[PDB]
Amino acid sequence: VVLLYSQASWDQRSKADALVLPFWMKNSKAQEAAVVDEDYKLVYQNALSNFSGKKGETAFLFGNDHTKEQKIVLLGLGKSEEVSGTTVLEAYAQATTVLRKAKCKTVNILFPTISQLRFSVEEFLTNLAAGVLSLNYNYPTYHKVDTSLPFLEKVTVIGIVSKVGDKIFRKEESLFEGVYLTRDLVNTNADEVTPEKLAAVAKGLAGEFASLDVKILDRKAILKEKMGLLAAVAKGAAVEPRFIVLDYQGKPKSKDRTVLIGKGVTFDSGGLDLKPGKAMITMKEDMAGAATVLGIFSALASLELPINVTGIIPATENAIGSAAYKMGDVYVGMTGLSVEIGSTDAEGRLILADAISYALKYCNPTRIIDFATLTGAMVVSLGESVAGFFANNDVLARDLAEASSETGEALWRMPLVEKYDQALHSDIADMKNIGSNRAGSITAALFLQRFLEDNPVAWAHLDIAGTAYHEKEELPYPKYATGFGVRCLIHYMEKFLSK
Ligand SMILES: CC(C)C[C@H](N)C(=O)O
Ligand SMILES: [Cl-]
Ligand SMILES: [Cl-]
Ligand code: NA
Ligand code: NA
Ligand code: NA
Ligand code: NA
Ligand SMILES: [Zn+2]
Ligand SMILES: [Zn+2]
Repeated sequence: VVLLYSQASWDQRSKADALVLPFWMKNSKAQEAAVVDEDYKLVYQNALSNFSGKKGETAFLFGNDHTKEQKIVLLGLGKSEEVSGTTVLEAYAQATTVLRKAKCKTVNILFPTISQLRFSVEEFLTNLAAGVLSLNYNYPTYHKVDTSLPFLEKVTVIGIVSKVGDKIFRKEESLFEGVYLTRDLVNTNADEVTPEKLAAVAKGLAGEFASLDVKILDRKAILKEKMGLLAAVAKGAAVEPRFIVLDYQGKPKSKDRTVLIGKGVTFDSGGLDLKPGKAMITMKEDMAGAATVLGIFSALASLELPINVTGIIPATENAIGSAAYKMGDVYVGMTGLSVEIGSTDAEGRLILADAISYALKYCNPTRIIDFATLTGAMVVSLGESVAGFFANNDVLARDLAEASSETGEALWRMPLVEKYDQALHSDIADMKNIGSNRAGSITAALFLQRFLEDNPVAWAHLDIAGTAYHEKEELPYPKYATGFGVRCLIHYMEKFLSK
């Protein structure tokens, strides 16, 4: 688990497989960002003609008898006056991939000189650490013979004092243990990550942390609470649903309580409104909202933030079969709101609705933040690298946007358009579960908002349908499950709730 170390002296550093040298780009030419031993400079002179120091650019070369490390990566950081946290995070993520592909296990990273820049050492180190940790991850693999890329085992940052660097490193490492859990849960087979498995994961977290308690509802208990929207989605499933409540009481004397809700559809066939095969292929990802809540709670308990947080995960497959809930029928949530089914493939908002009602009935929330791979319309709206979110509270939205900016997990607020609430109109129910216009992400958000039933709680909804899972690898995330949102929300809670 411990990966990153600080080392003050360049001269007293230990041998490592690789050395990462930082460069700026100055007038389209590579420019050393730190003081480099002139013997090392001669070694990579050959490589400078095709390396200009553009951000994330790398050049790989071998050392010689005059260098300690026998592999050398030149890493571009871009223009020095334009250096940013996302630039640093993405550059060291890129270097991590290069190092691992070169089969390196130990790395020395020379820290640049940034004293002349308004960019702080703390911010640089935080993003260096996050970029390395993000791409030092392996998604699960099942090959008959293990084929996975080797991990980096030790990464030493040269030129910083242990006091400043190590506190940052250990914090990011504990946070990324939660990120990795999220990624593992999303990546793993849907036949393995069932609703029961999600409950077992939550029970294991509660077992591990004295600060965490858990409550698990099976199908019978879901029906006893009258959560008929979750029960309807689960009706046809061949595995039993679960409703999972995690409680972290880090500030028992405060009434301030954050409720996190994660959509846990462990496989989404679409139901009777069956998805086309090519649309169904990745649908083990449809529980990424739930996995995000679990990963946040892992980091929350490890970091021991002094705040109160409750996690709520409705979990079920959305199956097709003889007992599947019906197109055109009306189902009723636990407070009596009725929902006419326009599409069984709009099932996530149903189970979130009962979870929201549950939160308001039992958890006295100050704010509710939900996470869901909710709509295809969101991927059309904002693509795979920016997640849209909705919020009924401008402070909450501004805070989440600031946390997004500072962690590099890109969010973009979208509007809760009042004119589109009528798009959910039903003649026979409080609402339909799909809107009559084309703005599917907005009407899905407006649907969730109904379940606040005019309670004044602050609420934000993150539609991670695009960012949760990448079929094409894109910085700063691995291929497939990204873990998007875990880092952003831990930073939000630490910065805006815990002080
Ligand atoms: C026009 C499209 C929505 C058609 C789709 N196959 C459906 O009937 O649900
Ligand atoms: Cl169809
Ligand atoms: Cl708030
Ligand atoms: Na680990
Ligand atoms: Na516990
Ligand atoms: Na359809
Ligand atoms: Na995606
Ligand atoms: Zn669906
Ligand atoms: Zn779904």
